[PDB]
Amino acid sequence: DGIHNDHIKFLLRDLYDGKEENVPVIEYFGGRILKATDEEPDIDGLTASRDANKISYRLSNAPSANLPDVDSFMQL
Repeated sequence: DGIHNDHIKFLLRDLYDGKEENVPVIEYFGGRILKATDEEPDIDGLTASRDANKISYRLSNAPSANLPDVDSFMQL
């Protein structure tokens, strides 16, 4: 603990001005996010739509074989 806190304190004083307010905050400390400058779904077989009520994701019903990841699909 001590060795972690001397680090946050070292780190605060060094890049935050002692200002605890200058420290970003998140919901839960997990993975990082890849911020999109686009934010537009350029994916095959997938169509994307949205109101302020509902975001619609529909995968193609084409017999043909093309679809996004199981990974990409769970990012979105």
